Amino acid sequence: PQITLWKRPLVTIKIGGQLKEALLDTGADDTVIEEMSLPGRWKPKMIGGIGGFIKVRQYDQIIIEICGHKAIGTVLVGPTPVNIIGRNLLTQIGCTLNF
Amino acid sequence: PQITLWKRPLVTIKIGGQLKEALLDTGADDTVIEEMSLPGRWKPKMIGGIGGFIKVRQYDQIIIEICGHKAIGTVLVGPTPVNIIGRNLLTQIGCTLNF
Ligand SMILES: C[C@H]1Cc2cc(F)ccc2S(=O)(=O)N(C[C@@H](O)[C@H](Cc2ccccc2)NC(=O)OC(C)(C)C)C1
Repeated sequence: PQITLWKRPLVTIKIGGQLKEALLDTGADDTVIEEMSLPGRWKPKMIGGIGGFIKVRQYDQIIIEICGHKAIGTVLVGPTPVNIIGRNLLTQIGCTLNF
Repeated sequence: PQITLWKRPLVTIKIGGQLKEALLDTGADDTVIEEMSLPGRWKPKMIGGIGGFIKVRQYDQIIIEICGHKAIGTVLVGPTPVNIIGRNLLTQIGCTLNF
């Protein structure tokens, strides 16, 4: 598909057996999701942006589905104000910027 | 061009006759640049990011070139960690997400 930028590029994702709305975010290195349970080991991480840093839990090798496209990668879980799909997963679905 | 997301989508912009590096950011509603001098009057704006809020100065109808493409629009100036080109200008340059 081709997604315009007149409004926020929000999509439905499937993660940890749950459906969530998330922002396709080329400005995010990492994928960051609001509080939820994920299986497996995790380690703490600090991530920064506008307004400073938040502490998150880093889960590796998590399967996500974004627009019928399956991918695997690291997912950070924490007090993000919006669910964000970052570049680590956008690359896997073959997402590019075009102009 | 077609920009992949294996690396940060950093481009050169030109504003106030000076070249700067900025991030093409689909997750940003607005364009936010680090402290610099811009002409005219500014208005106050509050922007919310990952770690909270920053107060910025809103300048309207500013001439800015993004990856060689000419745009004229709103530029926010404040303590952002990186220069960000948001959807207000990505739409002016005809940028879309594609997969
Ligand atoms: C430079 C980036 C740093 C960063 C790096 C990551 F690995 C993950 C998230 C983030 S972020 O801090 O989240 N962000 C991505 C932005 O796309 C962000 C997404 C977002 C939107 C709404 C609330 C919280 C985060 N928009 C953003 O900061 O927008 C403004 C404040 C620039 C307008 C900026």
